[PDB]
Amino acid sequence: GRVIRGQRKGRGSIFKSHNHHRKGAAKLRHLDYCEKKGYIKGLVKDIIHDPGRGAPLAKVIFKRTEKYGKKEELIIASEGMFTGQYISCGTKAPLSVGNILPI
Amino acid sequence: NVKAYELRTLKKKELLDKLDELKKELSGLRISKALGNSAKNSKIHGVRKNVARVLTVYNQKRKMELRQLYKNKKFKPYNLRKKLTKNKRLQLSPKQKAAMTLRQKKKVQNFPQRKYLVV
Amino acid sequence: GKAGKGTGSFGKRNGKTHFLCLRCGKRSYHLQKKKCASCGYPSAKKRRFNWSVKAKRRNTTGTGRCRYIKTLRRKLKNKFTEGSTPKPK
Amino acid sequence: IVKSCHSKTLDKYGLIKYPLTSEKAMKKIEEINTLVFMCDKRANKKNIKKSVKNLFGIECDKVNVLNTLNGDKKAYVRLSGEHDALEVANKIG
Amino acid sequence: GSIKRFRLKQRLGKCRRQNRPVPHWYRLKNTKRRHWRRTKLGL
RNA sequence: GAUGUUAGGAGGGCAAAUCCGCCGAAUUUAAGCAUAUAAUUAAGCGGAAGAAAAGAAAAUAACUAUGAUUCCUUUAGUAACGGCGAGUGAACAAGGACCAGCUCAAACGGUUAAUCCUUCGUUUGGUGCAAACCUUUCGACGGAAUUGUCGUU
RNA sequence: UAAAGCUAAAUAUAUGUAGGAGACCGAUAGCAAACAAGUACCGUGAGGGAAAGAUGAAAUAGUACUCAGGAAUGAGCAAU
RNA sequence: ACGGACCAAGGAGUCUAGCAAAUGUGCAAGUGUAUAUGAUUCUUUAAACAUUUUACGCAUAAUUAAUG
RNA sequence: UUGUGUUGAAGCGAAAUACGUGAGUUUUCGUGGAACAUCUCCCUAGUGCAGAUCUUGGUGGAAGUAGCAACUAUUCAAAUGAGAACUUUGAAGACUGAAGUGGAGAAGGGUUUCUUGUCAACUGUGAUUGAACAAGAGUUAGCCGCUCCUAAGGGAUAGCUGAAAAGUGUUUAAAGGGGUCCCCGUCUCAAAAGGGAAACAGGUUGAUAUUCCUGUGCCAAUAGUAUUAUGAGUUAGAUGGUAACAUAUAUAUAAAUGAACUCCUUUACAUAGGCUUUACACUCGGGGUGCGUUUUCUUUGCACUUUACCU
RNA sequence: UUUGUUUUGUAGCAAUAGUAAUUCGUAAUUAUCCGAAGUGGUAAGGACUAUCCUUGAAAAAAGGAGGGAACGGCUUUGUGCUUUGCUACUCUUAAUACUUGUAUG
RNA sequence: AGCACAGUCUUAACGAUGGAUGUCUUGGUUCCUACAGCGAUGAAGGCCGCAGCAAAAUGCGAUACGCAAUGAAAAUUGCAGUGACUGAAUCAUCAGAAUGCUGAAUGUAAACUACACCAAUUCCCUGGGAAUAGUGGUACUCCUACAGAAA
Repeated sequence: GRVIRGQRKGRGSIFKSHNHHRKGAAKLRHLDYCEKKGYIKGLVKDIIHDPGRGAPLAKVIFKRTEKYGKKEELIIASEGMFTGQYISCGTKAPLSVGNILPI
Repeated sequence: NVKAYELRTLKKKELLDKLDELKKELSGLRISKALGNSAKNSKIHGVRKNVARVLTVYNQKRKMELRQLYKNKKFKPYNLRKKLTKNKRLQLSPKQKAAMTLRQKKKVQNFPQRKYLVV
Repeated sequence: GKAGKGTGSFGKRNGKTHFLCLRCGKRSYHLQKKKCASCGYPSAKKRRFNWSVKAKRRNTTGTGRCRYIKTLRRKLKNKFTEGSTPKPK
Repeated sequence: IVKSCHSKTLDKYGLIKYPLTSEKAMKKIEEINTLVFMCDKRANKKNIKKSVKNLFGIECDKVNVLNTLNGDKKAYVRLSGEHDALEVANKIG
Repeated sequence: GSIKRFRLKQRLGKCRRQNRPVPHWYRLKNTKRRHWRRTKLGL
């Protein structure tokens, strides 16, 4: 016999993900002292569509604390969160929709 | 036409300007050839050979004086130093190849192979 | 159909895959993968194979000028010290 | 490595081969005050301009260049209107 | 095509130059000849 | 260890008939075929010389004993291996070619690394028309080396 | 007397180069190639790959001249 | 039934190893001088010639798994 | 061993009151023009052809046969020429019918282009033609493109595997730049239709034109010092409008201080539908100019009546 | 220095070019190049509406902004800083001259 | 000036086509003998050039069918031309000089004659006088030495 389609899938030639227009990997903020002992609030500036997935992504701007400047994060948006909203991430963040808390 | 031995005694000026005027007349001959004229085309060979001779003498003089400049100094440029085969260059010197320790040297001086006869 | 298996498809034969291969000078340089089918030019080695005596012998040493080794030939029967010249007349 | 032989880069005698005398070049000489030269392919605009300057006492408004199929370069040299192309062409042949 | 590389154009020129007959003064004492439509350069 | 367009050097690629390592088939034969054979072959990868590789016994023998390696004649299609089928298959002695032996480690030397290299100079003479080459030992400098060079056996 | 190392000769050479030979082949043979041969040519490519020698002692004897033809040619009382 | 339109040239039981039989030849219980050596041989000659009084093969004895 | 050859060898064609049973042998004539036998005996082999859909080469009958059938279609006269159905010119009849055998390009080709000759072969008939043959010539760019950027992706570095060959490409990398210690940071290739500094018109050659000429522009670059001149601002940075915002018109709107560090915008983006504006296209009427029809009619039918980039 | 009325100019390019004509030795002269509209074919732009479990590149390069680091000139004390006496001064374009390797493409 | 029927087949003589046979052989083949590495001092291989008229092959490298030197030594010639009355014409040898762009190719690249950085560079006279945008260097790994940084 010959190599079957399922076996050909793992070679990754034409079965690689079509990702030309993807907006970026959806990851929340990297763990930081601010999240360990407090809250850091990021402003959601836009809710965009990632062509691969069905869930909308949220672009959240945080103000860097180590240096002057802003950092942009691509989170997976929860229902009801809206542009211009401030979301709090950290241990002391209030329990509200869109906030990132330790479970 | 010019021979090498006559201009072997010239200085580098009188060699270079002679080369320059030879090249100028060769260029004139080539221009005439490019035009409809072809009467003097046979002189191109002679002028080219004279240019070659002048260049040969000049380059040999320059190489000789460069070798004189780098006389000894044990660190001549690569083109100035010997152009043997690469393997020959990398070979151990005869002195290094024949080098022997004190022990075997004294052994061979004390007991050399010697000539003899048989009755 | 019209650009069928034979003449019709042959009509679409433009766009070469091989070109001149600056190392060999032979039109065997694959343009897409940037590699010569004859000598493997990007590779340092020459891409010879023992199963092709013909291919070996049509581009071995001696099929070209041998600009330098033919010059160094005959030096063994002369053994002139480098820099030496014949005695002048 | 040190070199002692005199430089074998292309100088004026070898950058410019000879003037062209085809019908097109000949008519250009008086029509538009330009000369036509055959040159080695490694010459460039500056090379030809400086070489014609140092070969004949003329300067050029502009030099145009093409590479012929015969392995040489053709230069259309527009001499400045200060002097005349016909007189220099007559001077050199 | 009209668009060419320098090396390709020089090769075309050399191929054209090598397509000329043997001079008569030499014949007074060629087989490697091609036509553009019959045998393609392939180079 | 890093880093250096610091000074001086080396490797790379071609070429292979002979040569040295690796990797590695199947056709074939067995009147089928699977072990076996083809074959420690072909193909593939790498590495040297005018030869290479092997080589001065942790060797044979069992004799009245031989004495590094290689090759030739022979041992010998033998001992042996093998669906003990097809097939495969050495070694010692014997006669010859050639013939060559050696040094590290370890030991010993501390009233003294006794060694080595780099660079800069000096002359002892010689063959060359020249270019260039062979000999020369007084050093000085800077290093390496006792985490061990050299001498002795 | 293992677990370190060096070593010439006798040995081999379908390679390259240079000599010398033969109960060999004699242009469909002998190398593929006696020659402008790994050439011409074919294939996108890896690769495939020919055919083709001889006037005469001398062209420093390669056909002068005439006639007929547009010419190629032909013929001759003409010619090597 | 298959091959053959025609002509020319080319075109197929050979070479080596090993065994035996047959026959010719030499010597004969011996036969073969292997490799190698020497020799005023060295165009031929890469062949011819030669071998200071247990090299080896085969034969000269067979039989047995075998000590024998 | 012992012979033949320029007073003609081998070979070849035809033969012979020839010999043999036969394979063959031997002779004659002609051709040929330089080697050839040995049968005295023996040694040696790539040693004997009718076949193998045998190999290579040459040549037949088929046979002056099949055939020279798409693309509506040619005709008259003249020129050239040795020669004209298929070369050129004029006239006529027609075709292609802007989805064109019309103009521009790409891929591919590579001199087929142009001029002048020219016909051995080719141009499946002819051929004086030709993309054939021969000799010359021809391709001009700051503005058209490549070159630069990045994409799908490719190669390479560091490592890590692997005998290597090779496989992957940040998986323990101390890996160039900026300001003046710190910040950022793999390299390189990949688009002649993506992104992108800047040109138009008229003319010109046998063959080149946004490339040449003429004229008019545009873009980029332009180092240091010192002079002038232009403008602003200043007793270290201007001013108007409530505001949306506007203002430097010097040859030329050049200057409206501004570091590190930042944050944005442009580049920069799908499809469908209609509505609308402009330019180009087409068309109608008037005026002018030229031409055409005119037996009859016709204030008529046709052509020209143009205006680039830049400011 | 404001608002109403006329002439000129194809707004400059520009008529000098082009085109179609009439003549003249065979290169020059002359005349025209202006009065209004309709159709919607093509192209581009605009402002929109709608569709997607499809949302339809990147970088080179360029620009804007936030911020407010640095600060006149001539002379002078001491060790770039406090100081004394006087003020016309800083940028921006263009040209020129000299240095800079030959300072447009 | 007259006569043969035509076709088909057979034979002979002479021709045409074809290239066998014979004879030649600056070639091959096999054996023997001898020597044997080339390369960052840039190889083999590939391109591109070079002659007065010059396509190929052969030779050569911007000094380009050849320079210099050494030995022989008068031719070389298709034309043109060049040669002494022997560094000159031509052979042979080949040691000096020169040896384009590439290629392991090695500054970065490559269907680019594209793009860097560092020294400006080269030549002439015996410190001046010129000319040049031209010339060198810059790969990766490793060894010896050195350098200043680090714990």
